[PDB]
Amino acid sequence: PQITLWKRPLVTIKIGGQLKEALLDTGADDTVIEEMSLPGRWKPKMIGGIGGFIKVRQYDQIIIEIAGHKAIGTVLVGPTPVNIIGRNLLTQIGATLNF
Amino acid sequence: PQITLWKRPLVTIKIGGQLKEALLDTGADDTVIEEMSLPGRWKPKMIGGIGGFIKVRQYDQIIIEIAGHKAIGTVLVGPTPVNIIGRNLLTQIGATLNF
Ligand SMILES: COc1ccc(S(=O)(=O)N(CC(C)C)C[C@@H](O)[C@H](C[C@]23C[C@H]4C[C@H](C[C@H](C4)C2)C3)NC(=O)O[C@H]2CO[C@H]3OCCC[C@H]32)cc1
Ligand SMILES: [Cl-]
Ligand SMILES: [Cl-]
Ligand code: NA
Ligand code: NA
Ligand code: NA
Repeated sequence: PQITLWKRPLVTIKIGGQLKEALLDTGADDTVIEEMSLPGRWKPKMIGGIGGFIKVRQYDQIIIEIAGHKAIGTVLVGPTPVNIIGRNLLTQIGATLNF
Repeated sequence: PQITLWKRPLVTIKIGGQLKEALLDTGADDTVIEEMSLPGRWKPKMIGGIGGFIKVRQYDQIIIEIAGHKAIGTVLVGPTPVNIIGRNLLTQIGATLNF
């Protein structure tokens, strides 16, 4: 699809068996999901944006379905009010910014 | 252009006659630029980033060129890890997300 930017670019995702709403975010290097359990190994990470940093858990090799398109990659889990699909997974679904 | 997301989508902007680098950020509602001098009056705004809430200076109706495309709109001035072009100006330059 072609998604307009008149509104936040929100899509449905599936991760860890759960359906969630997430923001397609070209400004995010990495994907950041609100607190949830994921299987496997993880390690701590700090990520920074406006207002400073948050601590997250980094899970590698996690599959996400994004608006119907499957992708695999690293997923960060931590205290965000909105799920963020970052560039590491946007590339895998072929997303581009066009103007 | 059609911009892929394997690297950060950085562009050159021109504001106040000065060239700056900025990130095209579909996860940003607003445009936020590092401390600089702009004309006219400003109004207060609180924005909530991943790390918390910060105060910025809101300048309305500012002339800004983004990757060669002319825009005139609101610019927030304050401490950001990188200059970000948010949806208020991405819509002026005609940007969409596509996959
Ligand atoms: C290394 O990988 C990472 C490291 C950092 C992040 S980041 O911090 O989230 N950020 C990175 C940017 C700031 C370089 C993505 C950005 O797109 C956020 C995204 C985000 C994501 C959720 C929901 C909201 C509030 C915050 C949490 C930040 C928008 N937007 C935002 O700061 O926007 C403000 C401007 O205009 C206003 O709109 C409304 C929100 C505040 C400002 C993500 C992955
Ligand atoms: Cl990855
Ligand atoms: Cl590609
Ligand atoms: Na893993
Ligand atoms: Na000033
Ligand atoms: Na003004």
